[PDB]
Amino acid sequence: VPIAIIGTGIAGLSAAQALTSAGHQVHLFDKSRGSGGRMSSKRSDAGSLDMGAQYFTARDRRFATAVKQWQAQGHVSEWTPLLYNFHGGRLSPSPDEQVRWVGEPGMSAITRAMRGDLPVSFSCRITDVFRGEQHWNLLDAESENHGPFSHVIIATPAPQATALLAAAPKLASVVAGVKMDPTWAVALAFETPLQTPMQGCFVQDSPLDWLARNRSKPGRDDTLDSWVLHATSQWSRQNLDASREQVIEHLHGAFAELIDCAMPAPVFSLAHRWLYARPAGSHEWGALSDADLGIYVCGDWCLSGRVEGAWLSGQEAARRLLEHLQLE
Amino acid sequence: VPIAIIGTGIAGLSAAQALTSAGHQVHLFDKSRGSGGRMSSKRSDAGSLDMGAQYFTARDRRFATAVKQWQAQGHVSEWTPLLYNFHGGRLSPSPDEQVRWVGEPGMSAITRAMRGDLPVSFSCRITDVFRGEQHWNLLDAESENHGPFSHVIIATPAPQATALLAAAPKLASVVAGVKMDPTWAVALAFETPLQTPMQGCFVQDSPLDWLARNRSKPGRLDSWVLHATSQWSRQNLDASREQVIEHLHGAFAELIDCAMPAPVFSLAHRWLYARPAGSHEWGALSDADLGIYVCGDWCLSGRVEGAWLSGQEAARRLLEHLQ
Ligand SMILES: Cc1cc2nc3c(=O)[nH]c(=O)nc-3n(C[C@H](O)[C@H](O)[C@H](O)COP(=O)(O)OP(=O)(O)OC[C@H]3O[C@@H](n4cnc5c(N)ncnc54)[C@H](O)[C@@H]3O)c2cc1C
Ligand SMILES: Cc1cc2nc3c(=O)[nH]c(=O)nc-3n(C[C@H](O)[C@H](O)[C@H](O)COP(=O)(O)OP(=O)(O)OC[C@H]3O[C@@H](n4cnc5c(N)ncnc54)[C@H](O)[C@@H]3O)c2cc1C
Ligand SMILES: NC(=O)c1ccc[n+]([C@@H]2O[C@H](COP(=O)([O-])OP(=O)(O)OC[C@H]3O[C@@H](n4cnc5c(N)ncnc54)[C@H](O)[C@@H]3O)[C@@H](O)[C@H]2O)c1
Repeated sequence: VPIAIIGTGIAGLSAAQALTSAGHQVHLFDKSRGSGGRMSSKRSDAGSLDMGAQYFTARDRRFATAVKQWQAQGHVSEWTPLLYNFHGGRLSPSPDEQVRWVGEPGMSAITRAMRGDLPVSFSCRITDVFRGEQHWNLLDAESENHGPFSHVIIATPAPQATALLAAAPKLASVVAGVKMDPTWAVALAFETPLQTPMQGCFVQDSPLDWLARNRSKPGRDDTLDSWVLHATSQWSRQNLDASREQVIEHLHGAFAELIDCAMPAPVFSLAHRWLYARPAGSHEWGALSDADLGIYVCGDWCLSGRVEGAWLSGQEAARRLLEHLQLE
Repeated sequence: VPIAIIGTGIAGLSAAQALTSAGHQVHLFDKSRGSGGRMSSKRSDAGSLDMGAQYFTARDRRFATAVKQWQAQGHVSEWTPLLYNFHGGRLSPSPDEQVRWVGEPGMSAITRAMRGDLPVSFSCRITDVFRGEQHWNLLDAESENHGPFSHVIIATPAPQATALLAAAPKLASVVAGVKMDPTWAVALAFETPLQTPMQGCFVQDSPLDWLARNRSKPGRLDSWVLHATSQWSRQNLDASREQVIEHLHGAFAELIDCAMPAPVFSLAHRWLYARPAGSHEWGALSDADLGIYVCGDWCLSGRVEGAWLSGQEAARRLLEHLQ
């Protein structure tokens, strides 16, 4: 009887890896058509786009060790863009010297490799998690039952987890208090490359706080010069219900204010709203659990709100489950 | 810019009635193909079956007037069944002078009439509720946006409300604490009427705690609706429909006091969040400054009356705040 994992972002897949390494079968669920969550890459008319996390850093040694394995396997590489800063309405080079990692050929490659051939049900939105006398069961949005499962790991943003925790109301109440902040992201592509050496920019005093040039990322070689623009959470909140076209227009404007070359009209534009982009604050929980009941909860919001945090959180959920088994 | 109401059970529709009576536009949402929620009737080979709420009492003077209005409209009538008890393993009559009401021709008639031609989006599961600087917005399970809305009323079972309250995490945490119990229901119909005078029964010491005979209701094959206890329903929460029918049919066959042949049709329905485990005294929950309101039976007594009163209270708080 396998363990159900709801969510195939890096937290859920990190838990899946740990459990399967320890000799336990899992079954993965995601409402999306594929895995990766906020690390996903989007195929588009302008090539593959990373519209969520663009890169990540690694400080914790356990996570850094995993990243170096992924690198050896060809799924991640360092990204060292020629960076600029825009502050006080002025553009300047930024000798930032920080190691940043990017999935290759796209950010989604990391989680795709973690998932491997583990059993998975995509386009399967779980709406209820409930237990009988012996086993756990999942109900999906089409009213189909899934189970039996021996345990459940919920690996979703906290607001999306609360509805799945009716069986564990003390946990549900904790999870319901975890605030996550929104982000609007925009992608623009140009038929000919912009005539600038800029490959990324940190932005202040602007609707934007970050932008990146996709062709500068390792293994990227799309004919179209695509750029991904990230709005601040404050701007995104203020504009949370703006239309996609207005968001595109405004962040395009912010980009045009800082750029150091001519910018023709884009041939493609996309906006994406992440309602629950990152946690508003940090925790040191690692995971949340009711091991006696058999329910575990994980995600970036259990720790630092970054890819590293999500991965560590999944490791911790799995560790607790495995410890409980070993003890039983 | 209208008010969004998520949930078209009697709580949501009660809120809708109060708001539209006061001249405010609404838009209704439900994940189901129709309205009524836990009062809904199931169409079947034996006529409309009330698989959910079976009858209701009207004690509160305001609700009683509403019930009298519905009666005037031909949507409800008094139900005066010959009631029994199954106690100590024996069936005996249990008379009482309690007035009970039923929708006619089915329990669903009440909410259908409340809904009328109000704007509604069915097969529309709301997954997210969020606000900009001036308006509310809804996202559904197909990733389609809905809005702008001036306010939002959530009118769902409490565990289903928690996901819709991210914008109001203090309310979400309260709502997350509300326990609701499950109920399995089974319907059986017989080609010839069972030779018993019983028309309903309160049942003890059984998987069942209630059974009712539909042809005994005003305006309605001899079909019977069986309701399992919350304990039994919990113990069997992940049983198949076929297993539940088999087991609850067996339980009915154990208590009946006349010959009972094989039924010509059977149906089962699992209500995961059938009723609140306990009582509450909230009336409604709200953050009026934010513009979000929450209602449902679980805000009061866990009965039709409680749902109706809760919707009225949510609407009243909204209307009071508009000022
Ligand atoms: C715009 C943006 C920029 C970012 N930049 C950075 C950065 O520079 N550095 C960094 O370290 N991090 C960054 N992040 C954060 C990083 O993306 C996240 O911390 C991490 O990816 C979260 O992983 P997770 O597994 O916890 O959740 P997610 O990736 O959100 O995975 C949750 C999964 O659960 C699924 N799901 C949800 N509800 C259900 C349901 N009911 N049924 C089935 N499936 C469900 C979802 O579809 C999703 O696939 C960024 C995020 C965003 C959005
Ligand atoms: C088996 C059973 C027997 C009962 N018997 C009796 C009785 O004899 N007497 C009595 O007084 N009461 C009885 N009740 C209780 C009565 O049915 C309820 O108190 C009442 O109908 C609840 O109304 P409500 O509007 O609060 O919720 P509901 O009727 O549950 O309506 C909620 C609505 O919200 C919708 N919804 C939920 N989530 C979403 C979403 N995310 N997006 C869109 N729509 C959504 C649902 O589809 C549903 O239509 C019984 C209930 C059950 C289950
Ligand atoms: N199936 C479910 O899970 C569920 C969910 C929500 C509400 N409800 C029902 O709401 C119903 C209505 O409660 P109410 O107070 O409005 O109506 P009511 O006064 O008819 O019923 C209340 C309770 O009183 C008892 N009772 C009343 N008359 C009786 C008699 N003649 N013999 C034996 N017992 C008798 C029963 O135990 C009954 O459950 C309850 O009966 C309850 O079953 C059921």
